[PDB]
Amino acid sequence: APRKNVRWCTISQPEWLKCHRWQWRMKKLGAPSITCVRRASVLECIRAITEKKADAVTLDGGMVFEAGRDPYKLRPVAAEIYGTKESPQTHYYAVAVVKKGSNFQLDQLQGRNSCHTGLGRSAGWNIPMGILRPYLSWTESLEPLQGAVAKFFSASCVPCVDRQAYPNLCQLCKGEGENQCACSPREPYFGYSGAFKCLQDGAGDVAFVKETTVFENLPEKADRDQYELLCLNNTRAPVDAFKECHLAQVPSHAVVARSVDGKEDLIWKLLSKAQEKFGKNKSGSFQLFGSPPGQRDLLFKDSALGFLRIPSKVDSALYLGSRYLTALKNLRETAEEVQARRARVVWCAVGPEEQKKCQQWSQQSGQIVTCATASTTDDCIALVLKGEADALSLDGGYIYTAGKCGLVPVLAENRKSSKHSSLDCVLRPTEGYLAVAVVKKANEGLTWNSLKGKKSCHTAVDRTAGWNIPMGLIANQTGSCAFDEFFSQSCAPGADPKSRLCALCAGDDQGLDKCVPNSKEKYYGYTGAFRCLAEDVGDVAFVKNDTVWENTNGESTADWAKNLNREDFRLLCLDGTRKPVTEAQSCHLAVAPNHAVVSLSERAAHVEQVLLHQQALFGENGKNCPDKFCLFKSETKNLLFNDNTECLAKLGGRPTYEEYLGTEYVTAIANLKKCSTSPLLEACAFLTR
Ligand SMILES: [Fe+3]
Ligand SMILES: [Fe+3]
Repeated sequence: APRKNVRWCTISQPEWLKCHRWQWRMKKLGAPSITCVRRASVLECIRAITEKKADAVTLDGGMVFEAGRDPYKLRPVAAEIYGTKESPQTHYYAVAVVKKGSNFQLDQLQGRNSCHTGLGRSAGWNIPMGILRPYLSWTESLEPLQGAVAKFFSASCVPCVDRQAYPNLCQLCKGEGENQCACSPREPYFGYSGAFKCLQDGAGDVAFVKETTVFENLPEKADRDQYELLCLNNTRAPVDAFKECHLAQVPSHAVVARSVDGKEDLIWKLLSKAQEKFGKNKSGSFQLFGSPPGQRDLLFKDSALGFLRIPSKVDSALYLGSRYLTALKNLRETAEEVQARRARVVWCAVGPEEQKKCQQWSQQSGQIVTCATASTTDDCIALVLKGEADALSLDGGYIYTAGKCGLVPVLAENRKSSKHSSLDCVLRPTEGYLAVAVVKKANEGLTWNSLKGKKSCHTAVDRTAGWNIPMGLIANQTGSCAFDEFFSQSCAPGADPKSRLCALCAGDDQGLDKCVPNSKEKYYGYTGAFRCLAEDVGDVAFVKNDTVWENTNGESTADWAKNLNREDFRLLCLDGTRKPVTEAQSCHLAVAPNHAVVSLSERAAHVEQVLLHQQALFGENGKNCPDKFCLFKSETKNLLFNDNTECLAKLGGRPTYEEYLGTEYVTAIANLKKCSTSPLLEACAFLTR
């Protein structure tokens, strides 16, 4: 079928020859047929793929980044595994190898001859330029990195550069005629082994490659001895010392496919079969990870142990990692364009309504705070990881997911409290909020023991009050992991839209975006889920004490709420009792930990300082609060923060997400998550690999 086979993109004749040799041994094994597409440059394949002319190609990390940028939107589906069968690695090292006997060090490359694997490649270009930036004397306001580099080295061979604009950089290249500097193996000194040969042939003084390049080209140690590495501290060392003498560690190459309609599973079915039949140390007629004499790294890096399947949620940015992603980014942006990015705090807004409140806050703040937006909290978390956003306030259940991804609590949302009216809000200890089950008095006979079969309203899936606590307790008493099988129907924003957990959700004013986990969905959040109950859409709602009081007896003023009486409602206790909504202290399901602001540990220090100041202006008793703008007031819609919040308190020290949530709650969620797999959670385990 037009999708029952994978078309592989090749950028050279031998690669094409290898591909056909691969396609041949494949059918004999009966697997998704392999079609081979011919091309002449890496770009051509990237473009070819996104244009549905091909489905797969293995790319270097720096090309993987470039492939994920909007025009193409490609994504890593499988990572090459290196190292050894007992000690595998999914990363490698960028080293600078030089002929033993020379004298120059890292800080003396000026005027030398250079050998690069290719332009935009991890080891051959990205890492070095990063390290060598201080000595380059480059001004983006005058010319591009290439210009600076062309004025640094006297001559080199950086395949792919423009021999017309920057001849200086294609001199040492050995390509024949038009092939000179070609961005493909059509150029001898192209790739890892090419740049190495560029050095071996004494054309250049340095070769920027990876740790294994030497051991792959020179087997007899006697030969190796003639070569050394350049260490960061400006000293040389033997090539087997790369673990100590390296410029940087980078992520392995990856196979990339289309983001949408990419044949992922098909590509992976083939690779997993291919590696199991013709992998390392495996059958020796045809080697998947080997190229004929004089040929190298055809299709896949030579001597790779195999592949690793990449989870659906990790895209190019995530796959590369914060460290590498930052480095690459610093290469494409201005020096101040980056300083600006660091001086400001980028808030992540979830939905159109929160986005609007944020754009407002941004204006009032003076542009110190800026905004980024996502349709879901999970997406905002990913944005913070990629460095697109700095922070946001998360419910306890989300702090577990953000925690499982390395984000940390910074300040906690402090609701005005009766107790401890002794201290000031910013240093006042946090007192959780009570999660409760509310029902309508009229709903006779409905107690905790009779929730089975009823209809339910939940703030959203994965949140404390509306999900973790209720479903946690229901799972323990039910034994089963089937929650969508407990209630006949419900509204739990975030669940499968085609599921019955979304069968009672509204969507926006036009019935659109039904079940979407953001304020656009009528029955989302504390207030949304309460309204779901009030309107008789569900038999029970799972919210917190505060919600009942804030939207009854005319405290909301919103149509559905203005005429609601708190005496019309009751709370379901765990002892099978119903109680007036004034009996919360004795009739709650659990006391949850306050919502809090998270961020990357390396950014936390900054975010906090900016926040404590912001809140001094638009917080409860801020300079311009009533009059110009109030941070914790969103007209009962709880946008960005809860409306009943007085301030954001210091967490006293630097608790981890586990410390903040409490052991009790953490395991509770943990055991419940054992019933379901969360894409972001999977993607995150992989982030630590
Ligand atoms: Fe590489
Ligand atoms: Fe909550």
